[PDB]
Amino acid sequence: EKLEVSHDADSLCVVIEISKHSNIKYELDKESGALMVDRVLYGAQNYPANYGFVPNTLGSDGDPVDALVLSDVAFQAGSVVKARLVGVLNMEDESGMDEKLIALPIDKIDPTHSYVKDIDDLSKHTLDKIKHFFETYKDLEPNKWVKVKGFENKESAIKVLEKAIKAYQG
Amino acid sequence: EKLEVSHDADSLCVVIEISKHSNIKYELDKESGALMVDRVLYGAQNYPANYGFVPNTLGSDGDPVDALVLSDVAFQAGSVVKARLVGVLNMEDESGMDEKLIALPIDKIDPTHSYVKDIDDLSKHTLDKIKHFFETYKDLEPNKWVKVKGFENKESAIKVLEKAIKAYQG
Amino acid sequence: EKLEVSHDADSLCVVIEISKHSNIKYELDKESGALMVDRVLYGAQNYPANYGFVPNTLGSDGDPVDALVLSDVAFQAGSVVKARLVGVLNMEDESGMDEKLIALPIDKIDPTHSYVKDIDDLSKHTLDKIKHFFETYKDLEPNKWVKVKGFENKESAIKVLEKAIKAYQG
Amino acid sequence: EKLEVSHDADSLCVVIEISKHSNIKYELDKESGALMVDRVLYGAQNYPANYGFVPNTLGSDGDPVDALVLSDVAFQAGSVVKARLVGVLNMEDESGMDEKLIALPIDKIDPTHSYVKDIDDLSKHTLDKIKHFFETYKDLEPNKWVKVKGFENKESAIKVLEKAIKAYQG
Amino acid sequence: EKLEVSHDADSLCVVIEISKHSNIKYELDKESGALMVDRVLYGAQNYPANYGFVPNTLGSDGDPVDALVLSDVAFQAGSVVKARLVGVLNMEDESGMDEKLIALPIDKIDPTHSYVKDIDDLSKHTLDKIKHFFETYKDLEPNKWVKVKGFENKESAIKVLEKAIKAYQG
Amino acid sequence: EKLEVSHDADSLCVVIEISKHSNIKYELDKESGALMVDRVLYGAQNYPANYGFVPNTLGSDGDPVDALVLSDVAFQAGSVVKARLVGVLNMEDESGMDEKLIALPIDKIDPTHSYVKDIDDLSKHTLDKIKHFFETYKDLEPNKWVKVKGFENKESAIKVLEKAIKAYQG
Repeated sequence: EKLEVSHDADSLCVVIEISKHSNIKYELDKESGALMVDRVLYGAQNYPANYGFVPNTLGSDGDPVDALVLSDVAFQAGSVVKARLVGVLNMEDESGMDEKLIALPIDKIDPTHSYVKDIDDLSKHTLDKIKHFFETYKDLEPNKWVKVKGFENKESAIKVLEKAIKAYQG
Repeated sequence: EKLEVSHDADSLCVVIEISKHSNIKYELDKESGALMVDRVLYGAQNYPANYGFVPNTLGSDGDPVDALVLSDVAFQAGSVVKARLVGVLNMEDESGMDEKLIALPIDKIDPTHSYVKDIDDLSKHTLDKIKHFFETYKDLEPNKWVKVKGFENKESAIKVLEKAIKAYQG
Repeated sequence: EKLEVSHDADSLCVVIEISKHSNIKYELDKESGALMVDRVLYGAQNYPANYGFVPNTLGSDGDPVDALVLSDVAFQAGSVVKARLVGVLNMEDESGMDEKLIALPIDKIDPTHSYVKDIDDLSKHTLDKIKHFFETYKDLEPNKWVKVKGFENKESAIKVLEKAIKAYQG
Repeated sequence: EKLEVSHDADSLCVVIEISKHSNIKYELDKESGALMVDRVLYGAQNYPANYGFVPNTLGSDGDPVDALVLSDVAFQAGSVVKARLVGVLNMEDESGMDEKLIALPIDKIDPTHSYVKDIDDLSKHTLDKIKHFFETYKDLEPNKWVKVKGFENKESAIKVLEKAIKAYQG
Repeated sequence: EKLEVSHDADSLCVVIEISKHSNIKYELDKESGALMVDRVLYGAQNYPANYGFVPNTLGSDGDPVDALVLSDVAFQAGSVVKARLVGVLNMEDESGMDEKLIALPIDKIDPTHSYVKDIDDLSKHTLDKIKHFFETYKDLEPNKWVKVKGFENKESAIKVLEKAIKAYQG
Repeated sequence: EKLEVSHDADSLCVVIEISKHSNIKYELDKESGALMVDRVLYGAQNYPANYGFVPNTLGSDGDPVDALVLSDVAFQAGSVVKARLVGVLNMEDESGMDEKLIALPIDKIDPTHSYVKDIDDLSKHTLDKIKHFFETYKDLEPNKWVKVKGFENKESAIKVLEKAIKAYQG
């Protein structure tokens, strides 16, 4: 399946593994292309946005860099969406430092938030909800935890992405 | 509207103001009978059960004692359901000590959890989810907070209810 | 609340107590106007249509004559809808002979099935689903049962309605 | 039921008759307090926001002034929400000139769009969707039509509201 | 993935890319088999039916002939459904003449509309909704438009299909 | 796609073809990996749990042994979930004797029912609903029927699974 990849920070594709408002976390097994049921959120929570990963990249944890795709609608898990970066969320968990790219679907797809140029263009409310979600969505999971540092603009996200792309190429 | 009340701990009625899986907290204005939109949860959360109150009772905060109605389905806000007590959840918030009765719809209505005789019959998972919800659903709300103490069996809940009924009668 | 009633067989109003696709059966307490949670279907079923009753009428069981409002959408329980009769479903349960009027919302409201003039205009599939639902939705409920006889055209339904209206007037 | 009214442009209450994403248009019969099913949208559409009316006011068409309550969530029809004005949408239909207030729930309820101070703060996308909805949601309804003029800021909306309040008082 | 194709006008398979009531338009990348997020409807609309394409065919626009699968339920995007033709919808857009086959799932799958033998058997309401959807679902999309001509019976649809099958074979 | 299989009775994987509460029965075509729409339930019913099959096994009917995955949430059709056995449901249909494994997702995925060690740990209500579903979900389907025998503990299910695994290996 996965063989297409576009890596432009303003036209990079994200593979949705989790849909917005969903409490079921899926994970794609690149070899089988099979959508795996990784887990069901322990608490009365649900993802604040569409969750996925950028293919052909290597993040800090050995897996392709993760990315959250913000929008009013929830994309189907297993679907792919061309998006653009606007920032990045830095946090720390039991495994180590974790980086999560903040993206929005490209305008030719969905222009509801075309006005969002950088991380600071997203409303305060949304950022707090997302940050609070990650800071607590693993509270009830034994020997698991998260400590959110904060967000960083688009320029910072591009570097995370580019570094993740090179790591996969060598 | 509200004029019917049954107060038996095994056949008391609860007025649903919030449906399960909903992130919108409603509140009934007894005088108008109008379903009021109290607030939309700040975080990416949703109620772990149906939320309502027992009419003709007076809780610690001056309002009718609150009660959570557990079940697999979500009841419509504004609807009334005959339930039975199985326990009570004790917590503390910015306003003071808060008590929330834990109930289940009576069997002639829905017998999915008829096997649940006491608080300890509910699975550990469910109790942790409910407790975690209340312990965090007000994190992002300025000058608001909650500090959950724990659960107490049915015998303890009956006393809370009976005390709440007498307080309203005098 | 309830004080408005229109009784024309082609413009009679139905008070929705159950929405289509819902497994939760509500019942309106005319005195309180409170939407009561009567029960949650024991089996893996859901109503094949919107369920309600015609106000100011007296059916065979002492309660206002029941009526099913067919349409593609599900109406909110507690809402009222002006409909027109097209037939009636005759069945027998533990309480006795039961009659359920088959109606459709008036065209100025929803004209999706304006072509349905009589019971025989509804597709075979829909009629079997509705009949099968009632014939089994009470299988798991102790000491409760249903034995569906069949459907009868519009002319037959009008007589059921008119008889139900007179019974309430005297 | 309806007896409470707050009329401050920044704390006025709206009675929701239609929930966001719903294709079923409800209408409240003030006398009965009964939620009436006015109609089901003829086309493959759904309201771009929560639709309701401000009580104790008299709009251009003889009924209480209408108002759209924008938010990410859909409020239950029949519920009441304290909101604040940010603008107004002017249009023309078969009945005459129609005015629809554009509002947002007050922050103590839902602060997702607290940053929206005036009509021009809402994204272009949202305004076009709302305008396009009204400009076409009545295309298939015989002898019915709409011709949207445009939006007007908050200062303009306040005057519409205040004029609607006085009209009801005399 | 795609290697199975049945081409009988009464047993041809359609690959669902869009589910009924959905506002998210997906598109399958035959090479990757990856479900692509093509776009989110600009207006407050949603598809009047399941949308997909017939594999191993070549339509007027160079892509496999499109087909709408009508039914009461919404099929999951990426799923395949054996259907039968009943007509075809002719329209014109910025790209040129567009043809969209009107189909229904075969009876051994879903017999709700088995009575529909030809395009004229579908209710007027449904046809107008579908036609109105296409005539306006691209209004807000810059440099894009649609001008619906009308529907044509089953005999006409078979010719469109057969012509689309031959075009792919040579 | 399908090439991964784990066969431990406490860590065996199930390929979800039907999600809980869904009335649409999907079936995976192992060769194409295409999710096929097998049928839409004739009656007003919906699956009491997630339905799927264990890959690399051969059941009594020539197809991989079937298994129901119980949980509070509905898994997406086409997704895979690691589960554990707790029992088996024996029934008879027009094709012959049918066996359906009763499983629960492994705890590292979803521990809501970790307390369920054997078939007898599941509530009576749930078992009756599941049994009643299968005993009637094919009533309206011509020349099709089911006659449920009953449930059998985990030890019995393991033998069914192991026998199904060997049958596929030779």
